[PDB]
Amino acid sequence: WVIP
Amino acid sequence: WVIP
Amino acid sequence: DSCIQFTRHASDVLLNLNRLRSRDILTDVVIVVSREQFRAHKTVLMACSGLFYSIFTDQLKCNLSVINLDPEINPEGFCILLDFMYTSRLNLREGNIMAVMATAMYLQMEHVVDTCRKFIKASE
Amino acid sequence: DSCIQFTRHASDVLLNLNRLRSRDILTDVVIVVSREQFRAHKTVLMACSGLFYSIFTDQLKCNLSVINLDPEINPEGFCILLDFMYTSRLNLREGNIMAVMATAMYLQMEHVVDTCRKFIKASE
Ligand SMILES: O=C1Cc2cc(Nc3ncnc(Cl)c3Cl)ccc2N1
Ligand SMILES: O=C1Cc2cc(Nc3ncnc(Cl)c3Cl)ccc2N1
Ligand SMILES: [Cl-]
Ligand SMILES: [Cl-]
Repeated sequence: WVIP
Repeated sequence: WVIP
Repeated sequence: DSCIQFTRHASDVLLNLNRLRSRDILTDVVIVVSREQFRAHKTVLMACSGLFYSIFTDQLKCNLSVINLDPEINPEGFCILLDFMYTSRLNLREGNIMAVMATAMYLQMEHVVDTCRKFIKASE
Repeated sequence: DSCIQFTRHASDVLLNLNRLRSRDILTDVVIVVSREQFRAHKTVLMACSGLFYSIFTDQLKCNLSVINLDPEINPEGFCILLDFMYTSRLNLREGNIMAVMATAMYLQMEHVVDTCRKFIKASE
């Protein structure tokens, strides 16, 4: 999971 | 395009 | 093999599937979550959810145009997860995390369940 | 927004759509290319091809279970492009590049046409  |  | 790979292809396909969903093109099922209705493509639901994969591979349920979810399922939690299926983006907030995690457990979306567990653990 | 994004989600969806195609699950169209037949999902074809997008948004053609391609279309070129649609991997070789490029032009798959043009230019 990432900060887009 | 890339070499996978 | 000796194939070449187009990096953005999967993301471009998903973007177009979401555009077809927004315009209600070739949607073949309505998911009923208490008073709320959500139109979708059976193939995308199966590709994202262990529960939908089981439902639509069943010889009788594969032909249903309406699927009713368990009454304990929260429509907002479902809406957030449906948006995630079609975009890869999860709108996870303090006010919805419990409903999102319970819906992801029911839908069998293990990566969503995993991040909800981690976000909850950090707040404890 | 304040969404989080699962990096491998689009690739995982495409992988599962290809698994449904291999097992012939919820395929809703057969593409006829001279003597050869290819089963597929209309939504994936539309998501990958400008030609299929135009065909399946047409009020009469959207309901057809069989689509016949132009007789000049090479079945192997089509097979390679169908595999690309479902995997992001293109099996481009000296012996098939001309058929693949002509099929991609017909199907309106601009990124494939682009790499075929570049690979041909390098060999000149
Ligand atoms: O957490 C998850 C996400 C998910 C998706 C699916 N889907 C598929 N799996 C295998 N082959 C096929 Cl053909 C599909 Cl469609 C099944 C289980 C789970 N669990
Ligand atoms: O080279 C290409 C690949 C391609 C795909 C599509 N597909 C879609 N485009 C816009 N909205 C939707 Cl809903 C879809 Cl399905 C249309 C044109 C082209 N051209
Ligand atoms: Cl997931
Ligand atoms: Cl393309």
